[PDB]
Amino acid sequence: PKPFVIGIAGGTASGKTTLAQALARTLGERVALLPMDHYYKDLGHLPLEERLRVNYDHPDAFDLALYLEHAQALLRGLPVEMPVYDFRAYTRSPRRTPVRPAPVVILEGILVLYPKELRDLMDLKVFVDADADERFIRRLKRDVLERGRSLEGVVAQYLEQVKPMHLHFVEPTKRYADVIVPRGGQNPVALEMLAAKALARLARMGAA
Amino acid sequence: KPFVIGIAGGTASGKTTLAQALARTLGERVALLPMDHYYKDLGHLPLEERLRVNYDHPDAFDLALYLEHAQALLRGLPVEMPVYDFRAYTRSPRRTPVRPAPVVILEGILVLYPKELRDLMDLKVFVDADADERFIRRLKRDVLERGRSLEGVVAQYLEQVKPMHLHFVEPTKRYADVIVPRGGQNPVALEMLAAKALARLAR
Ligand SMILES: Nc1ccn([C@@H]2O[C@H](CO)[C@@H](O)[C@H]2O)c(=O)n1
Ligand SMILES: Nc1ccn([C@@H]2O[C@H](CO)[C@@H](O)[C@H]2O)c(=O)n1
Repeated sequence: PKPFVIGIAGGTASGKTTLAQALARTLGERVALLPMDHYYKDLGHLPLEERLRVNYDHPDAFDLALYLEHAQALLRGLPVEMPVYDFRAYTRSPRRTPVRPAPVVILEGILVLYPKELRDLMDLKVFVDADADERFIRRLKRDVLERGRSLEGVVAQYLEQVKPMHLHFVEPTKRYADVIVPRGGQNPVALEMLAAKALARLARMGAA
Repeated sequence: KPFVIGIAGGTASGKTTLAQALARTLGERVALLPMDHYYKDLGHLPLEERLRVNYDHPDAFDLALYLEHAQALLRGLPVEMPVYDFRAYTRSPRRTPVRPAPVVILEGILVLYPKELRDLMDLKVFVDADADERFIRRLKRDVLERGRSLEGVVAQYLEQVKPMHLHFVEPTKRYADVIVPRGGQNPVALEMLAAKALARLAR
């Protein structure tokens, strides 16, 4: 049948990635996860200095056409070759990774609830919430330890782009969520609840 | 042991209608105890004094009786629930029976405030809605159902309801496992709470 389509959005470092991955792990082979943060437009032909200036928190930085195409293919029972973005080099990497069709599809990303075309594919819409100061702390650690950023560059990107875009584009999408999940990285009860809903949907698919 | 769900939120947040809708959905599988019917019996005080009482402070509630009844429901016993009269500012001399059930719902603005109540819950829900929208619903309900004047609602809201919401209610949101918006009309959140309750029922 139709998969269960779950959209999970939230600000940067809100716990949304960890929650989606945990749900994916709880369901095993019955889930396909498509992270929108790997779908930035391929601007690899542009010099680094130009890629450094792009605002990666504005909707137009994303290859929405491709993301939507992949989600639609998964919905038809077809596999897709998912792009992989290189946060260190600031470009779409040459690597790709296959994603197998499954009865539950999870679309996760800071802006997955922004485009009506994406929201119209979703059966369940989740927004993962956490205060900006706590998210900034996790973002700063993530950037310095995994993405080769300096503390100074993180502060500048955050104040000049991440925060303004979060207030203008990300936070208002919270109004479209069916449920809001706090403590996304460590919330066993909320995880069990999302899992129970998906399991009821899966049981519906096999029963007749 | 019955599955216990606590559902808090500000006044007119939609928590009451969400709590009642879950109950309909699960039929007799649910026993519901609204904490707003548990205000302390202050019938001995003069009317004028009762009108000035702050009904949004935790100490206005008869927590001892509420806790007592929650425990009795958990041991599989029925309880005699008090009924509060919002027009008369008084606990009714008559009570109403609540039968035990495998799912118990505790709902109220301050149900997540006492640790004693929180420790009893398997799932904690906070129903969120902005204060301006809640005030709109609170003003309408008070005038049409509780004999309040518009001026009376405004004074009670600014002098007590709002300050207590900011001081006691809103901070309890940090104890919730899930936050539910548009609690008065949220089909998906309802189906999801029901799905979790049925799973715990099967065990
Ligand atoms: N080249 C890039 C591309 C994206 N990002 C950050 O990734 C976050 C969304 O996952 C976004 O918040 C965005 O700031 C980044 O830091 N550098
Ligand atoms: N005699 C009373 C007792 C309670 N209340 C209001 O009931 C709300 C909680 O349901 C609380 O917000 C409280 O203000 C009221 O208006 N008058």
